[PDB]
Amino acid sequence: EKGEHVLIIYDDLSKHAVAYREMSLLLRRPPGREAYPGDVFYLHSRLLERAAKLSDELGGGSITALPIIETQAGDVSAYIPTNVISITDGQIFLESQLFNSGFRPAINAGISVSRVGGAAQIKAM
Amino acid sequence: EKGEHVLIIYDDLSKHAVAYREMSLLLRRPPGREAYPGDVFYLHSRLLERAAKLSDELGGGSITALPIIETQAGDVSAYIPTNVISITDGQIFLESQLFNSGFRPAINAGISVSRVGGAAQIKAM
Amino acid sequence: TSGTVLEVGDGIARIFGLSNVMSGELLEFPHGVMGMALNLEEDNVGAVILGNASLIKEGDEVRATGKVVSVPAGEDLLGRVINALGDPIDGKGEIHVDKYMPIERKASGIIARQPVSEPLQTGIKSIDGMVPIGRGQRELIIGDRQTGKTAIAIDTIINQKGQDVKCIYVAIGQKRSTVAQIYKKLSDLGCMDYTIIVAATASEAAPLQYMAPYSGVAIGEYFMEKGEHVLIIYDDLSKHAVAYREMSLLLRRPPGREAYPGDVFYLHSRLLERAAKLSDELGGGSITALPIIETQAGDVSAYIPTNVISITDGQIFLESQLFNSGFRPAINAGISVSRVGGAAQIKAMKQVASKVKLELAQYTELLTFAQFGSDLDKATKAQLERGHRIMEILKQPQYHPFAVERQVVSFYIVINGHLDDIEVSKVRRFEKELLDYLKANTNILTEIADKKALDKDLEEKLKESIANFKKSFN
Amino acid sequence: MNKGTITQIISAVVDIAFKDELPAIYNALKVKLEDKELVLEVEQHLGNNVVRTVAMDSTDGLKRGMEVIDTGKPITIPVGKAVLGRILNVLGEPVDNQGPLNAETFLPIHREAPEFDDLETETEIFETGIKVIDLLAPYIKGGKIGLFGGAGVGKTVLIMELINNIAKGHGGISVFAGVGERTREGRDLYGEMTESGVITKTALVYGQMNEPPGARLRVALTGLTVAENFRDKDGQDVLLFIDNIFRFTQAGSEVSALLGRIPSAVGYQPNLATEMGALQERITSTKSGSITSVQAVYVPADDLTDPAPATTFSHLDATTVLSRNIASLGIYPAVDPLDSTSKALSEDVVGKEHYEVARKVQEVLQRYKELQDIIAILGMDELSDEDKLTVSRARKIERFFSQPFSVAEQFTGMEGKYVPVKETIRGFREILEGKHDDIPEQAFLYVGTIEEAVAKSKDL
Amino acid sequence: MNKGTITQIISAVVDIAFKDELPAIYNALKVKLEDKELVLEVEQHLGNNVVRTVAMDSTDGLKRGMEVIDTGKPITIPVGKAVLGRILNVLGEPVDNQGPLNAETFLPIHREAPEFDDLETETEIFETGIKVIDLLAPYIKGGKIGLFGGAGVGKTVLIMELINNIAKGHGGISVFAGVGERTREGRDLYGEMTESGVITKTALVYGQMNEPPGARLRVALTGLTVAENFRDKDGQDVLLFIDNIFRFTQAGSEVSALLGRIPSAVGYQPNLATEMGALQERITSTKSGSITSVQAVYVPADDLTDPAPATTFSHLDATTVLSRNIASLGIYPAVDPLDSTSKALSEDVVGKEHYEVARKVQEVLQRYKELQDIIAILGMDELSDEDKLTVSRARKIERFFSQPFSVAEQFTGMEGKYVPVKETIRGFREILEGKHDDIPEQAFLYVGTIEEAVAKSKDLAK
Amino acid sequence: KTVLIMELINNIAKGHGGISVFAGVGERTREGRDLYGEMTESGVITKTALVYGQMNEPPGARLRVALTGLTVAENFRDKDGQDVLLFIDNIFRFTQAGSEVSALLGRIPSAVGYQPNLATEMGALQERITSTKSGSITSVQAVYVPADDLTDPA
Amino acid sequence: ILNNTASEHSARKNSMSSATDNADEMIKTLNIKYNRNRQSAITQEITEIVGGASAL
Ligand SMILES: Nc1ncnc2c1ncn2[C@@H]1O[C@H](COP(=O)(O)OP(=O)(O)OP(=O)(O)O)[C@@H](O)[C@H]1O
Ligand SMILES: Nc1ncnc2c1ncn2[C@@H]1O[C@H](COP(=O)(O)OP(=O)(O)O)[C@@H](O)[C@H]1O
Ligand SMILES: Nc1ncnc2c1ncn2[C@@H]1O[C@H](COP(=O)(O)OP(=O)(O)O)[C@@H](O)[C@H]1O
Ligand SMILES: [Mg+2]
Ligand SMILES: [Mg+2]
Ligand SMILES: [Mg+2]
Repeated sequence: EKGEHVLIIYDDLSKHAVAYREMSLLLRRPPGREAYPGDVFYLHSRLLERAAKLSDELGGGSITALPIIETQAGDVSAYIPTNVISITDGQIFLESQLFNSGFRPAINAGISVSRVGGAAQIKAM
Repeated sequence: EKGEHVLIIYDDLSKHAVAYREMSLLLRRPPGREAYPGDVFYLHSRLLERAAKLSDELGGGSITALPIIETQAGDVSAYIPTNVISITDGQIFLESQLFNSGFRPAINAGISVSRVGGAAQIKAM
Repeated sequence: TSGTVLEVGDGIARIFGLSNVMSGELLEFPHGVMGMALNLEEDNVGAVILGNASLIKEGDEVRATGKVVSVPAGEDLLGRVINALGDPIDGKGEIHVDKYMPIERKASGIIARQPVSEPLQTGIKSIDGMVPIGRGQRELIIGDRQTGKTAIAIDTIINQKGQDVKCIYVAIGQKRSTVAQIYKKLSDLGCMDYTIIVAATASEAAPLQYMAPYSGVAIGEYFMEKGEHVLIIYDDLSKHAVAYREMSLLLRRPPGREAYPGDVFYLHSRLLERAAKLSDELGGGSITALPIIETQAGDVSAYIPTNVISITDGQIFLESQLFNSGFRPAINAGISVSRVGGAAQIKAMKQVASKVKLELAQYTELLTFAQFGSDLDKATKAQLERGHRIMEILKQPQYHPFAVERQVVSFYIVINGHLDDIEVSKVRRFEKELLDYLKANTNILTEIADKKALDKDLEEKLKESIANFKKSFN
Repeated sequence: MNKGTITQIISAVVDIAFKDELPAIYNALKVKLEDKELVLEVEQHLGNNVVRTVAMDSTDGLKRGMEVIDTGKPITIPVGKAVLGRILNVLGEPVDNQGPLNAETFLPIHREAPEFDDLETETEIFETGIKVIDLLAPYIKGGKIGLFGGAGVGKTVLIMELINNIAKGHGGISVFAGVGERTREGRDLYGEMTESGVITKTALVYGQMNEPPGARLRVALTGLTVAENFRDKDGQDVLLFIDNIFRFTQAGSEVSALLGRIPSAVGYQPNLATEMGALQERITSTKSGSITSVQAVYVPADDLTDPAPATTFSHLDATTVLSRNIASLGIYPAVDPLDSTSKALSEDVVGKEHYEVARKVQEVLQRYKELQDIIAILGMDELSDEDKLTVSRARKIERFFSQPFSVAEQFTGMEGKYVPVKETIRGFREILEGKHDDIPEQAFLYVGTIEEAVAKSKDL
Repeated sequence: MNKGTITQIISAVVDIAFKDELPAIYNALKVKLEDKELVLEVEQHLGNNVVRTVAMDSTDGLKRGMEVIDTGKPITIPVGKAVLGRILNVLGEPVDNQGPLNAETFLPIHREAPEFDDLETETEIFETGIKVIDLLAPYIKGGKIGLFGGAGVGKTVLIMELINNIAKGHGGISVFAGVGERTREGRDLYGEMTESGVITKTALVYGQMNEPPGARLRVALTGLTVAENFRDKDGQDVLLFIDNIFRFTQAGSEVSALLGRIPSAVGYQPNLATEMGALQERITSTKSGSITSVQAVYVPADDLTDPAPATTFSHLDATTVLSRNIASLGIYPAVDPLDSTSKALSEDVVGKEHYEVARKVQEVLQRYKELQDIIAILGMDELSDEDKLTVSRARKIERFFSQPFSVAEQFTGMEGKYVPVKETIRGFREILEGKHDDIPEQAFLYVGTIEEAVAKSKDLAK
Repeated sequence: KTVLIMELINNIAKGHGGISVFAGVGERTREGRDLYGEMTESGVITKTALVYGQMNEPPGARLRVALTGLTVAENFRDKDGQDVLLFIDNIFRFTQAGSEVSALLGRIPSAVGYQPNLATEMGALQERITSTKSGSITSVQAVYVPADDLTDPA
Repeated sequence: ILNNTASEHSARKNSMSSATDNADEMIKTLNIKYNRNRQSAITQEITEIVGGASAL
């Protein structure tokens, strides 16, 4: 709001979700898929949406967000991992098939995408 | 009843089941496999059975049934497909592998069966 | 005081009143049927019917007995067929009993037990050979449908004739065709004398199936506390679990992995803990358990198989691959283990049979790549011949266990290499005739049985007698 | 009569309230409608003198506060000779339009299983009078046989012969339980039963798919009760056919769902094991008689580990697998000799001769099925010299398993042929030994004894 | 003081109604059951002055409307030096006989974990002796170590070796905590402890399979409470061994159903994360002292995605995964060299050679695992000459990780060989560089040093 | 699939005449401004109406936003009678919003935890999006596929 | 050349025969792995549906 650039990091939203699951199931808000409540999308939707770049009229101050997700044996079809992927402006995939193979950081270019593209790059790059 | 021969086509029973599922689940009827009630087999049995040929004594007319059922990624073991197959006299299995290959209509002879068989064919055929 | 049924269905009942009733108290419904008081709620009492729930309905009176659910245990039971409740099934009159013992009873502590010493001999050459069992041990018999699981169980009961050991074969979720034929076989061979049979068959209600194994071990406790040795056989637990699952889901208890409730581990863990060998302080008695479990297509990494493997003191795997190939009992030595080890095994037995276990495991790996190298090493070719022969010796028929003395010689033959020149075809009869030769003539079998070790003299004495039989053979 | 009144209705299930006396579980109830009286079956007691029931017919018409009459006993069905060659409802009523039943004895559908001492403790081998079965898939008295079939592979023909062979061969009578039967295939069965003239030598009990889940559940027991009578009262062997046992299993879960029980593993009823056992423990061999049973089994997703066939396989004693490959080749009955297996195939049961024959027969048949890859593409010529003599035996063995059937007379024209075990053993024993090596393979097709096989070669 | 009455009972849970004052949560209640008294633990406040309590022992016998008295404090235990060399109950009672305890101080079970800034940052390893562990996943002093394994893949055996390597010949205090495992192992250990003479310095707590849910739940704490006392009061470095911590989290699910909580994934309790955190964060090295915890984790149905093993992963500095595939292949200890990782494996800590070699073997083994699909259906002959040499080396490296255990000497019939960290890195280097290409792969199983590997190859030739 | 819609607008709606209507139903708000930027520079903004109800908005918003954008398009085909292009992104989020609330409205969950009235709720909205005799609308509506699973109900 | 090509095809017979056998057994294990998950997928589905309804 003051007009400064920020870099927030959530480590990690996969655990954040489980906490919200605890709250809900104790409060007697009924379970859904993988026992998670109804609005576990909306949970992370409103959080991540909060990250943005404001117009020059309101300072031009940014707040970049790097959420983290913890997959189970490379299962991205799981409820939360898939939720978050669809919210963010791209993603970075890490596979142990590379990490163990001796390729660090173990990034899979195939699946990893950035929905901003070269817009957020220096011309030289 | 007037001794005429009829053809009826249900397009399709997979949509029909889902409509009955809605009613049951909103009436707070206990759910089963894939959230279907216990009397979903009973639902389709009393419909399909009602299509048959009467004797000469009762007119000699008939109602022939061509029910259709939608499979998801060739899932024939799903709750509605498996049980609707069990009811019917024969089955015509279509495959997209044949369809894309250029076969029209994309019918799989190997697995397709008609338990009536020769009885419903002229000598020539 | 007392009570009346206000609601019943699916083997579960709700009872009004019962002011001074306690948790797990035996109840008495009309028409002779009984139950166990389960859920002592504020306004009502829950009960699990231990019988046909059809005969009970709403309105019917219920009187609390005053005692916890208990099974009539005695020495009269020996040679009788019993149900879960303790009533006579066989039809050989009533059963006079000394003690009444509880089905549910916490197991002994740490210092209440001691390490096992004396072995329990199943009488099979493979089992007692390389995967020995001790009195107080818990050994699983795991395998697919029809791989000689029960066969090994009964053959153990047979061999306990003339070793002062009581036997309890509890049939959970079986068919009476099986149970009756077992009762007939045991009585004919004369092993039923010292054997009890508890029965909660597939027909009988799930709670009776749930109760059966606990009743079985409770009767086993009777002999242990006095200071005797017992054998108990749960056949099987994979049916027992499903029986308990039926109850839990009808009691509206939340389902877990494969719909089995959260305490399906505690179901079997607390049961098998009661099978052990007590210290000399408490009288040196023992309860030796042989539970059975039925895998679906050799899925040993299923929920219950892993539960049971993690509570037993080892296991015995039985493959249909070996069984159908014509090798019974179809025991897999490479996988099967016994955690007790050579603590409970004879010296003579350890001298001959100890070498085998690992050799068999390697033997199978040599067979797999024997396809490839059209020619192979000649030193390795000899091991295959040995392997073919030793395997034929490990194969034995049903209802015919061997004494330890007969097992010792059977191994000594092949491992020392006195059978190397003998052809593979007629290896089974070569063993039979040799023991018959030693029986009457040299009486070396009785020398081993009493001594229970092969010394400098007797080892060469054995080598002399076999050399005579070698010439005699035609 | 104890009478009550309806409280609430939800499709199949109906709750009923009584004032004075409350009916025991599995008791039959009756409500009067202008059309026909509806039979219900009480399952549990709820409270406030109320009980929940499952209808054996549709409930479209029932009002709340209707009169209901407690029979005070579990639904009873007529038994004996009055049932033979009649089509029976689940409630024991006739539906073949062949006048009323005049039965002089009535046994309830729900009853406890035979007790321990009553059971005959001896593995008495059962001969059907067919070569392929009696040799390779030997039946047992008081046994449960798996009939892996379906579709046009001559299943109903095999059943009709098995019924005819026990009726003629021994002093026996058969029963057929159409669990989830097609109304079309019901008429066509009754049709072909009278045609072949086996109608009299069997009892028919249909519970169509048309009927609600309560009906399909208990119809399996209706026929079992009829079979129970012929073993209990009369001192004779029985043959109880069930088709399909999975439609009994699935009816159970459908009911369990409606009653609102918590579903167990894979969405089947929690009482899958007991409800299965309650039926299968009833089918056994007493000292007085024996009920043998041939049950057809559906296997969902071609999965054997699935609880429905898995819990069924617990009770099964032997299995008979019909192959379309053998049916297309023109060998009847089909009966795959490798897939089909039995408990009874052992020296202890049948004998040393019978055993070693069956083994050698299967090993040679297996060796032919191995070399089926070569002969199909290349040919009999393009093959090893040593195996061709064993292949020439194998082809004759497979064709010798073909058998003229008495039921087929109407179609094929050829007279039937019953064959005892000792006649088959000798026949097969000679072939593999190599006495009838000079006899062509075409002579073996649709012939009885080996005596007739050599006789047909000269005829040709 | 504060006496109440039992309203209703439900298996392992009992509901009690107090007239006047109501006990705080985690308070210890006592009921005078036939002969011996039973201890209960209050959990929830329902209403109408009623509280829901979980029992610490069998509830069989309890009638409705029985008297029950509040202690006031939580379940407090004898804590300090008095407990050493004696096996304790869940309640803190001695079950070894040999007189009553010489308890001076007491301390409650339920107490909050060390806050941030009370913690200390220490990153020094210690050689276990085991080759696969010392190289790839080296354990950290004052760290939380994890041993994941399915049913019967040698995770209890591994513990028994680690206590034998670490706690045997070292001056520090030890603690063992039996949680819902075999009571046989209890007697087996207690005997092997006394006869070895380690019993003196170490303290034992036990709540095994036979014990009801409430017991198996809280035993995990009492032993930890004892271990806490030594790092706090005495200010001495202590070792904590638990087998099996899963059985604690398991017990939760059995109780949770009765407490009326809505079940989560796979019918577990919905508070799985916090219930475990409230324990696991308490097991940590502070400034005052230092605890090196080595706890075993049972994996049900070999399913690591199961939420009980899944969540535990995020409480560990080093983790050693045991695979059934490895055990079945006939290799012990059955340690997966790729799935097992440690935080300490970094140039910072272990140096250059240690790190360089550790990553190299991982790269080789990874490649072997990649090609293992193709080899299975075709064979070794098809893959290229470049791959051929890496596969042959991998199979040797894989089999070299196996070594005989001192605990499993009676089993294997071989002298268990402790290998120091410096001689392991030497070995895997020589094998990697291809200076042992001439040696067969069947000369690496159950060896130890590389010097002994070649000795086995010469032993063959004879 | 979002980029594809953007191109279809760039190709069709820019070149051809007639009005259009974009409906931002529960997708990224970033993308909203990115469109609005391209719209005004291209000069298409004048010939189009934008309705929005993005991720950040609660369930009720994301639910009924589709109906707002639809009702705008309904008017243009009937009342005005001009050619209409209705772009929606994403029509899954309509269903999703339904599922969130469904649980708390006392609905028993159906297959793979959706609302039991999935087909009718969707059918009520989809049947409404159509061309008629009085005028035609060209509906281009992107559909999310949970975890690339086409067997998923939505 | 005749011997070499005769040998070639005789060698190819061996490699492909074992390849087929390896594939056959790989298919078996995978079919069991599939049905393992099939069963789990059905169980879990119902658990969530029942768990959601019962909570209400
Ligand atoms: N050691 C053996 N030698 C020869 N035959 C055997 C042996 N053990 C078992 N059999 C035969 O195998 C058959 C099945 O054995 P058994 O019933 O013990 O296995 P099971 O796994 O208990 O069977 P089920 O799971 O059906 O109860 C029996 O008919 C028996 O005759
Ligand atoms: N390090 C080892 N060396 C040799 N054999 C072992 C080893 N670890 C385990 N085993 C074998 O596997 C069995 C399982 O050991 P255990 O520690 O009980 O596993 P778990 O605790 O996972 O059930 C042992 O009885 C033994 O036969
Ligand atoms: N026409 C295209 N050409 C090149 N890359 C594209 C194109 N369309 C999409 N992409 C890639 O995909 C990403 C945008 O996908 P998006 O439209 O957000 O799909 P979704 O709506 O399914 O998330 C970009 O980062 C870009 O790399
Ligand atoms: Mg058995
Ligand atoms: Mg262990
Ligand atoms: Mg998009």
